[PDB]
Amino acid sequence: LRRRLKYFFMSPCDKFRAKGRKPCKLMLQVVKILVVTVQLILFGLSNQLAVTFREENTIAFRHLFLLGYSDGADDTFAAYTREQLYQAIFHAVDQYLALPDVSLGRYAYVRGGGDPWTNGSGLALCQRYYHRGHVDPANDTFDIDPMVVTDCIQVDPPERPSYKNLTLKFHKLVNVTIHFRLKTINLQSLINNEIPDCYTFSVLITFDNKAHSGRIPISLETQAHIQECKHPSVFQHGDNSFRLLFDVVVILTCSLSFLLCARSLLRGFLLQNEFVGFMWRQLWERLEFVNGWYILLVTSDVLTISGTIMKIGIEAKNLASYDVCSILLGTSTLLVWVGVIRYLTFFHNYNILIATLRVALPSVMRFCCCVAVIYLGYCFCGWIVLGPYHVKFRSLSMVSECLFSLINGDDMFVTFAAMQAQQGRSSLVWLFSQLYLYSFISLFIYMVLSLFIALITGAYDTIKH
Amino acid sequence: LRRRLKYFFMSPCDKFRAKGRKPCKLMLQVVKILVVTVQLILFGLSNQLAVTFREENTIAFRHLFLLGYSDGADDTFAAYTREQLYQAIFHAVDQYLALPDVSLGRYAYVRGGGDPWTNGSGLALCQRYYHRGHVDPANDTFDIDPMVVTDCIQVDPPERPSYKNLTLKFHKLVNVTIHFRLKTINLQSLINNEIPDCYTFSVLITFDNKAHSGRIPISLETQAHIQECKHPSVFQHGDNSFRLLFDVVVILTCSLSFLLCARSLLRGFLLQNEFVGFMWRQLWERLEFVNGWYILLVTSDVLTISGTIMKIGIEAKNLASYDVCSILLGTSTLLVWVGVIRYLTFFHNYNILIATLRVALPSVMRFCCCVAVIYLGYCFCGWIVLGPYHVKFRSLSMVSECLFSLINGDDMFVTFAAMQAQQGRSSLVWLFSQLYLYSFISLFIYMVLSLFIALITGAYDTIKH
Amino acid sequence: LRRRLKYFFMSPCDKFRAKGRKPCKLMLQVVKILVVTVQLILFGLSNQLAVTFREENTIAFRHLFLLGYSDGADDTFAAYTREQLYQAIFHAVDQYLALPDVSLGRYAYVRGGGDPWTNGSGLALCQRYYHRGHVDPANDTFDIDPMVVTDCIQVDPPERPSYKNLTLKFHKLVNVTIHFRLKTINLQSLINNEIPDCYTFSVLITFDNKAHSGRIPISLETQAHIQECKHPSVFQHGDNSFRLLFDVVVILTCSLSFLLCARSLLRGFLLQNEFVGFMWRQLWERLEFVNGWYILLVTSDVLTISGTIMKIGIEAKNLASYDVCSILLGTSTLLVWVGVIRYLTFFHNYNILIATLRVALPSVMRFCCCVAVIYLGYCFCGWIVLGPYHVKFRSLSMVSECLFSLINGDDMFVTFAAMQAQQGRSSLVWLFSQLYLYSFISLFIYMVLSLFIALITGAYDTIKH
Amino acid sequence: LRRRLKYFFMSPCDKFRAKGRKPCKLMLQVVKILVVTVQLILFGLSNQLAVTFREENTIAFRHLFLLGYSDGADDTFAAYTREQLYQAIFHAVDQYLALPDVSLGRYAYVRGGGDPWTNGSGLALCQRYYHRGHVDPANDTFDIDPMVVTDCIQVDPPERPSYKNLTLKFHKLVNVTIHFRLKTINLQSLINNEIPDCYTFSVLITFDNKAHSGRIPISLETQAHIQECKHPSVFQHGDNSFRLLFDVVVILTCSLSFLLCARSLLRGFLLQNEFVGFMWRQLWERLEFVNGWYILLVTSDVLTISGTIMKIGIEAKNLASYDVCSILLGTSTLLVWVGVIRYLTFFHNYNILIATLRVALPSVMRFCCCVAVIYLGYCFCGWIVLGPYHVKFRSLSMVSECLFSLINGDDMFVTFAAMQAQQGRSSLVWLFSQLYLYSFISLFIYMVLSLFIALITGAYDTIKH
Ligand SMILES: CN(C)S(=O)(=O)c1ccc(S(=O)(=O)Nc2cccc(Cl)c2N2CCCCC2)cc1
Ligand SMILES: CN(C)S(=O)(=O)c1ccc(S(=O)(=O)Nc2cccc(Cl)c2N2CCCCC2)cc1
Ligand SMILES: CN(C)S(=O)(=O)c1ccc(S(=O)(=O)Nc2cccc(Cl)c2N2CCCCC2)cc1
Ligand SMILES: CN(C)S(=O)(=O)c1ccc(S(=O)(=O)Nc2cccc(Cl)c2N2CCCCC2)cc1
Repeated sequence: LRRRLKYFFMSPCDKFRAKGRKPCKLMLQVVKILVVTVQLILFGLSNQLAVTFREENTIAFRHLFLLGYSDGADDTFAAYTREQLYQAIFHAVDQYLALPDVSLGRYAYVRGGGDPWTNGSGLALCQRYYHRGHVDPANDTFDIDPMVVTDCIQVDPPERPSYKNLTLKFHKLVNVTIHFRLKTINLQSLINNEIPDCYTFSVLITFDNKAHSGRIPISLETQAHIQECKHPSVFQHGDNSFRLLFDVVVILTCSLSFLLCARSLLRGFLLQNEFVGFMWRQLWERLEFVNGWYILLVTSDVLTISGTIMKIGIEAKNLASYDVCSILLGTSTLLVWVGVIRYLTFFHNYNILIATLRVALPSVMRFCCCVAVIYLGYCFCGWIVLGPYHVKFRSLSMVSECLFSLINGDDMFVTFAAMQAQQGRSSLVWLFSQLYLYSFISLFIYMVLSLFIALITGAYDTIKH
Repeated sequence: LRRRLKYFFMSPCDKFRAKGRKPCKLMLQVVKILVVTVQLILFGLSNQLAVTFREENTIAFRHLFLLGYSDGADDTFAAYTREQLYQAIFHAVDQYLALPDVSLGRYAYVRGGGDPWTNGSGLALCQRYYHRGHVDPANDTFDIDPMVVTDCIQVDPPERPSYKNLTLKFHKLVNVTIHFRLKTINLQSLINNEIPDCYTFSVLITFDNKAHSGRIPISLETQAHIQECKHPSVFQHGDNSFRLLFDVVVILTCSLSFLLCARSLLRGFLLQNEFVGFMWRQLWERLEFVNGWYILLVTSDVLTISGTIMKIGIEAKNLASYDVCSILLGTSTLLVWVGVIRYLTFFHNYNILIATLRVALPSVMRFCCCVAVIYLGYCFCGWIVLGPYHVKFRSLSMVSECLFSLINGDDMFVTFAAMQAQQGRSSLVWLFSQLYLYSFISLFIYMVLSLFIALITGAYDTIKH
Repeated sequence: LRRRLKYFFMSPCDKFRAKGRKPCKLMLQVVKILVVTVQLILFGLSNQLAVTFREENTIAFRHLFLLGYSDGADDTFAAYTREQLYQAIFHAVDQYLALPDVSLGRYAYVRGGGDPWTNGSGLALCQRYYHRGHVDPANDTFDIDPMVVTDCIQVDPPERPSYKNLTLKFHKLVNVTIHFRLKTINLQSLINNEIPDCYTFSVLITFDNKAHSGRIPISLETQAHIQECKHPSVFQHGDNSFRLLFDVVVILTCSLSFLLCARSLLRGFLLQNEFVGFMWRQLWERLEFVNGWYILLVTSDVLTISGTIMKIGIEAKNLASYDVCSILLGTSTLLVWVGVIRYLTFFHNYNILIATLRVALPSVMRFCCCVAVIYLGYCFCGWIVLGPYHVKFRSLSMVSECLFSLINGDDMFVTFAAMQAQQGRSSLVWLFSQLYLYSFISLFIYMVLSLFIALITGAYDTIKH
Repeated sequence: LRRRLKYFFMSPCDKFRAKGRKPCKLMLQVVKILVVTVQLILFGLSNQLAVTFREENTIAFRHLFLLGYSDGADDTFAAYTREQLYQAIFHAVDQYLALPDVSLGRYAYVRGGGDPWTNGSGLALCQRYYHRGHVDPANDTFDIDPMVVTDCIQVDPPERPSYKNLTLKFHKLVNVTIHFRLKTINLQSLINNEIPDCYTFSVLITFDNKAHSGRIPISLETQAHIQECKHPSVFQHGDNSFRLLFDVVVILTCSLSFLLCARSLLRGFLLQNEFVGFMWRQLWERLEFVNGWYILLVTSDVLTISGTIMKIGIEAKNLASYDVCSILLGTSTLLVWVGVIRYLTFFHNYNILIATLRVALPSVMRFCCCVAVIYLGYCFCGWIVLGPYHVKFRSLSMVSECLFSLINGDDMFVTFAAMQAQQGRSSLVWLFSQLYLYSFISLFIYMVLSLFIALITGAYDTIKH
């Protein structure tokens, strides 16, 4: 029983010395490191193809339909005169009508079946304005009914083998939007021997006048919908037997690993039950009886199996979720690579990181319990006060990123100098920004981070003795 | 009496064990954390609306009135020929006269009632020059009377249901300025259900020839003056009863918290007086009798109350001070979030930061007493010497920011390379910059910051034992 | 024998005290420091000339042959309409045909003798397309044979004392490439008194349609082939006797140093053999009998000799491998400068770095054995998942550089903000990027790097006592 | 005698306790801190005026005379066709001839009296080419005589109340340069009440064809020569009695401080002599008898006096050396501010920095003796090898700056990614750059800097006990 515990907690090498047992688990892990990473790279090929197709098509759409658009300046691209706005709208519609003989890609028109489009309509030109707006800055009066009324113009694609009478209602205009859909085939998914899928891009061009500030920003956004094409033909394409068989091999390897890990977990549970019965005959250690590396391994096994099933679906053309498949496979690869420290824990010369973390975690958790309220106060204050003026405080996640980078001494002078323009106008906000940044930087770089590192190194000093 | 001191210095949990007292103060603080942050976000909505309106209107004005202006290049935008200057001025005036049928926003003209404008004048075209200037570089002579004479041209807005004869006097010109005012309504303050305010933008276009260097920079600045509109009408607007009631709720919560904190402070003062009388019967500790977290809490309470009153005024349209209101509310939110460490001080496992700071503060103050004179010497020297040549040393605050960023290892190579242009011309200044930067960086990163962190970590080592 | 060991392990100064022996080895090293660095600089002159000629010629070719090309934007330079593509191609060919009377450099045409060019052809205009492509996005069908067929047009340079009928086959176009060669003489290799070499630039202009996304990027790449000119004449050029004699001097100095170092190594081997025989009469220390600074010195000697031979070949016009010669000479210079710490090892006040490294190396190796699997897991995951979306994760080496910079707190906010565009589209990938970056930064800056520095400083603390 | 030593080494406060002596030296230092800084700022005003005039005039000259010049792109501005070069040259000459009626500044022409200009010539148009050049890349031959022949065209300014026949000899052209001088008056030196000086700008426009690579960069450089104008007149200018009297006050304060410091030094020398005589009756401590703060104070006094004399000369219009005056005054201000630590040395609670440095200096010097050879090897290798390819390794000072910034973790990813272009072409150089950067960063950030900080903190630990 005590020798049973000895055997159960023995290292793999001394286990092999004891019973001449070849570490089948270790061999499975070693081959798992290679198979999971190879599968991740092979999937990454197709993921790159799909993302590249989407992004390059969006860039081509911007250059085709936005008048005067240049690379960069996706923001700071607006209309400032009525003639500029009219020219932008009419250029977008004209380029839509002239696509098939001016574009470098081959696109197909989608006749209306959806929300803005009527039957036969390919492009919907909608302007939205207040139901009743009497804006008169001269007499400081306005009688406004802020109910948005939508007025759409339907444009039919030319049939080859009205929209220019648009009055825009500038004083109460909310926004002008252009909706159309384009079908295209991802032919680049042919160097990878996968067959080309059929894509449908839903293009939305927005002329945003919600601020009513005399500046109307213009943006173009696309949504891509992948689906299989109808009875396609590729000359001597062949099969992807190798890809399918490798996916099956990865599935089987991860299944064997999962089964062995679950068997070891259940054996440890039975031994824990027997030992607690022994003690009763004669609750923070019975949990210590359990192996957390096996929890990590089973989590990684289920992640890899889910990712491989999703990838098989993607290659069989049913489920087009490249982001989900990539996230699953990448997380499983990371956990698989991390899980080899398990065989460095026994040596006591190689597990310095693991032992130091195990000792340092509670103190770090309490220190974080305090630093969290400090950090959240600073985040909320910075967000709300400096957000309208600072480009790095626009949203809460952006504020968190900026402050976390400042703690590590990144972009400090840029953060300071993004308010030199406000030094002259809103000098009070500029002075508040100075005090806020100086206080946060001093307190967190010099007082808090020092104590964090001190806790970690003190735990290391405890471990090494 | 000693048990009275025991009770007075007991933690909240042991206080509840002692007298079964529910920590009403703690409950008030907990709900205060939520109410103050929610109020800060709700105010931030309107603050964002106002700041966005101002900035976007200024950008639209720049693009409308500055000839050849593009986004970016707010600096490095100048005239270099007489024809360029004349075209810029005439384009600005022509765009002013053509606004109502070319701009995307709706603006109203303001007839003259102020400093540069006469009765009926909307735009004032003023050039300023020396009273008598005879500049003759050929004979190296000049008879100059440097009294600035102002010559203004008044332009009346077109009345719909002379300025081109401007001689500019280039050889003694000081500056040319264009003044006009525009009224507009912030209609975007309607998605927030607040009613639109009436704004008046005072636009100033400056053609600055003060350097007399053949380059005349052009800039546009605006001042926005918010006021309520006259008898406006919004169809089914409703009230902001919820906003007003939540402001009242925040006020009442902060008032209760302030009253409890002041009661505890006065009780502690009475106990201190009683104890000192006891000692006299039988001055750095009687102050220690006092709670600094209650000082922080009362400061936060008064800040929150002032901010809420100002916000109520803003929503009632009387006081338009968004920067002051935002600064008050953000500072109060930061202090409110910081004030929960007060309940982590008792545990002795969570107040590592507070104890380390309490021990480390005096040594840090003395070390700063020395490093302050070192830092100020470096700041003044850098400012005056490298200011004309370095873009990051233009002003004293900018020098302080640059040096503080250099201490944290930020923008080091950019700071070094901003003088590669001066390596060839003013090689002496380039060499001085090299020595200055190397010396400052070495001395402060390696000698001073190391001792600062050493003081803080030594105080931590004192605390943890 | 023991006094023999004393003499063999004595420092140079005490050796001179013992036998009055002038350290000829030390003198050779001292003069070697100067000769190797001077030779490296002298070679760097010619290396700079050659690299400058190549790069400036490539820039001139880009500006000459790429229509609408501006400095910068080597990427983000593409065609988006059929007319743009045709104009770019025809402009490239027209500039090729008009070079000799429009270019600022003097170039010669190379009639065809190679792969794309026929006899007499100077420029080859090749378009590549699928052998059979029936792309029809309207019916979601395609009958494709993905065998690339090449169609080349041959252009003959004008003879001074057809290509415009190009149909491009857009729907199945793979790429369009322009191949031509230009000969020129590097006249700038005359201020260095070396004679001008004759260069042949092979220019390749690519119009890449492999993505079939409606955007065709355009790039220009050149390959330079250096060779000696036929019977050139420079008036009173003179010889490079000084350069050749200095190369011979460097060779002789390094040869003497190599001979002395090998003699000392063989003497140490003989002494080790004698001592081990002594012990046998009476395996990790017999290797310690050996001097690793002499291994470093012989490696540096052979590197310097190889580099000098290659440099002599370069100046004698036979072997044009400037990159190989520069790498050899620079590595030898670095090792030569490093090799003077050998005379600081004896003092025990100056070899703190060497002793600390000697003590700290094994623990660092084991810690790296663990951190390597952690780092590789993170690298693979980041590469495959964030590569399509993040500009700093495009390739595996780029991922390694990005993560290594993040460990040192560089470009943190830029890395975080390169996904704000994906926050809206692919919010799942944006959230994964947030978690990935936060986890990696925390774990490696705060836990791993702290323990690395702790190991190094603990080894130092061991040494200093 | 021993009480004499007690008095001589007593602190100022205990000296005042001893003999009731008011610290006149301390009072002089305190007023010196203010007077020197005020003088530095007052001089910085005029220094800023002069530097601003020079730089803005150079910018105006660039925009006036360089065809197609835009802000930025001072580099990457070149000609690539013969027509571009001719148009640039002719535009420069035409703008020179049309200055007085197109420029915004008032300039005067300088008829020839110097090197390139003949009598009456204002502009010299010189082209330089090889004396005999027969460049023939077709036959791989050239008969060249590399003696530069200069051919200048003289242009006379128009007389108001030939250069277009320029043949450029492209195949053997070395460079084309345009020389002319312009006189102007710095009128901005009138808001400071200093009178305007007369400036003479020597403009040099270079068309550099030294590389013979088909790309000819174009640059403009100016040299400014300040001198007093002839009998100028400013209406009611007044005197600068205040400035002169304040300069005299600074001179007198620094003179009194210097006299007291030298008296104390000589008294200490006499006491040292007496003590050594005492010891002889009964050499590293007799130097310790001396005060280094008095050496620093006398250095600062002589620097301030020299700077004030130079500033008086500048304001009296004799010596125009603003860079020298600024460097002297700024260095003196820095030393003056540093010299107050002298009164914090006695307290033993405020001189932690000084004591730590005094203890740590020798070990730091030896560690630097080793790290210096390591750093120099890396600097030379990086310079010569990566210089032609990396933008941050172009010169030796730039290499030193880049490596020093890398040690502090600055611009790491930018330094890594400046070779992604060379990954494809010169992959060997790219791989060498990878190895070089990784090795340098690891060795210096993790091994060397750690031991440097360890030495400094160990000296602090010695001091604090
Ligand atoms: C950055 N330093 C180590 S710090 O200055 O000492 C510090 C700052 C902020 C907190 S936190 O409680 O607010 N949590 C938090 C918030 C944002 C980003 C992150 Cl990664 C964190 N983590 C810190 C590491 C453990 C996991 C949580 C704690 C310490
Ligand atoms: C940056 N390091 C910790 S440092 O190199 O050791 C150091 C530098 C400068 C001084 S200072 O006396 O001049 N004060 C000062 C000046 C500018 C910005 C700031 Cl935040 C400060 N504060 C330092 C932290 C406490 C509050 C004051 C002291 C230490
Ligand atoms: C950066 N820190 C010191 S670290 O966070 O503690 C750390 C990170 C990564 C590893 S590694 O095992 O993966 N090796 C590795 C991978 C990429 C670049 C480099 Cl230079 C290395 N070297 C680290 C220094 C010794 C030589 C190898 C180890 C420590
Ligand atoms: C940067 N760290 C502290 S370091 O990695 O430990 C280190 C790097 C380089 C040397 S050096 O001997 O080559 N001298 C040197 C060369 C360039 C710039 C500078 Cl500021 C220096 N100084 C270092 C501080 C004292 C004065 C000299 C020494 C230490």
